[PDB]
Amino acid sequence: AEEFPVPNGFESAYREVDGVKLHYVKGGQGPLVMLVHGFGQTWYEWHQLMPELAKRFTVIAPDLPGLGQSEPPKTGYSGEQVAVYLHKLARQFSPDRPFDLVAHDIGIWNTYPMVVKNQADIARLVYMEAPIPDARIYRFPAFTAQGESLVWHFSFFAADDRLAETLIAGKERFFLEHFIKSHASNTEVFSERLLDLYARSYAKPHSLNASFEYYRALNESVRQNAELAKTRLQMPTMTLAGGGHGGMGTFQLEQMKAYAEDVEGHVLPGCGHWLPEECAAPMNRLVIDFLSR
Amino acid sequence: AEEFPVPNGFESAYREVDGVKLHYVKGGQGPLVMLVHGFGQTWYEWHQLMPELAKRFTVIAPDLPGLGQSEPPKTGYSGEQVAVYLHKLARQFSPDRPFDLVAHDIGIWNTYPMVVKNQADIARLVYMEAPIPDARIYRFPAFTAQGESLVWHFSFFAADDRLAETLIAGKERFFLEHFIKSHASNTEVFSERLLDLYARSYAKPHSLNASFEYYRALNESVRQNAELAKTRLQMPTMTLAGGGHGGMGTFQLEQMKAYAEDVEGHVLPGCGHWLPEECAAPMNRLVIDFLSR
Repeated sequence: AEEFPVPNGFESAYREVDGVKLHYVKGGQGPLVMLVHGFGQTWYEWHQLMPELAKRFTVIAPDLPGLGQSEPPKTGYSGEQVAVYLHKLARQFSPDRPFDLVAHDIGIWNTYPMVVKNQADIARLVYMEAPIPDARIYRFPAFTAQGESLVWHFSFFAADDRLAETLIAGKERFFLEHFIKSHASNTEVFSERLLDLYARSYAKPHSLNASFEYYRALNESVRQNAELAKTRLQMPTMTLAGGGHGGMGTFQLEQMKAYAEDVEGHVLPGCGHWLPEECAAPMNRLVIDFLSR
Repeated sequence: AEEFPVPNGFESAYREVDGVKLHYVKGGQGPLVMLVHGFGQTWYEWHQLMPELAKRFTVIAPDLPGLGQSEPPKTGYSGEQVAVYLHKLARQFSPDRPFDLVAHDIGIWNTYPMVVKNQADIARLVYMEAPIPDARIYRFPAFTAQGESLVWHFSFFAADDRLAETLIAGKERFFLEHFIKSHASNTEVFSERLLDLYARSYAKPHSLNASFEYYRALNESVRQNAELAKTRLQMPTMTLAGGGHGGMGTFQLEQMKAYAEDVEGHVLPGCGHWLPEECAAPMNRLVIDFLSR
């Protein structure tokens, strides 16, 4: 059973890592690039980019622990804990050469620690559409002159009493459509068909709970990153952000400058949070070109 | 028929104001004091203060339009629109003399415009536990290093797609309990009985919707108040705020200083957002004394 259609010439498989069964989709030949998805989605967000990359690279796109078809983590949901699973997974496929990394949203939270702790293992890096967990996240507004703010859901998801699961259980499809479209500029790409696919996956009770545990570990991740960030990233880095409704805008690059010696940033106009889907052509081009250097 | 028990010597009644049937509880004799409740509650939050106040004043406690047993507004939920109903209701009972006003939470939003526009009508003013809608509300954080922030619900409630109603329907009691306790220092004062009563009231479909329409109009209220605030308040004013978990702290007085010429403030240590219930005795004393001098 596959929750999402595997692109032609790719394989859907599993790898046990530190006692946790991770799902991934793999294809292509050459140096390894790992694509890491974010909240509300799965490996599938990369399905348009993967075939193009596979012409030049071995491409792997894992489901985050607890999400998609991956088992929940056995340690915890903090960035440093989850990063161990992903680092080891990647190294199974690339034990003797560095690999490339592309991450979106909370995929960033869950990879940053393994990047900074294993810089030699990372050839090139692309981060898009999410803050690295640090003190900056405490400066985002709860509410804006336009209406709901970008990250009020941080509090909603982090709240005690399993507030989010209790309210959202049984209404996953409704909530995800609102969440996704409210963070989008090009909302039309989110057909009812596509939303059905994503909603069915995160409606798995352990997946719905896992989703929110990432936010419940967010403050811990911030504390972890305060130590780790004492060493800057040395490898070539690119940031992408949407310049349209729901996007991070200039924040993405500006924060990254504090973390990386070598960074170039792009803000994509008319695109919100969901770059791979809202703005596939320019995003795919930017990523392929950067990794192909 | 009554959603809440009426105190001895008070009457539950209704008055039509601009085609809208308002519910209120009234008792006592002497000059008028109007007490205006806020979100999650009804006239009943004042039930302990009312009998004491009724020794010196005529006391009226209306249900906000759409909430408790009051009909929804026929105009709209913005502060300036709602305030008309409350102003006219007060005038029905105090036509020939200024009246006092005490407001809590969104009761502030729904009274400020009529206060600033009809100052000759307001003898003394007491505001507690909520910002007057202005640009300051855009500074509150979406998330904190301790978990959920104070006002992330501004975005949750203001969201379209009837996000709040859809998620909370069928879980009204569960949500209200979490919301109250997340903004409380003293949770023990909220018995299952009391929570039952409040949950039953705001769970009425038109009341659940009404609750959130106040927030969907919040930005409009801010825009309205930016014009109204060009005229400073001249009547004697007192602010109260909780100094404990869930409270507004020093913000209440500091904001009010920008609005009122003659203001004194108190922060109550060990008290959260729900002053009339969490800290009934000291709040009652402070209000009664302020209004009695």
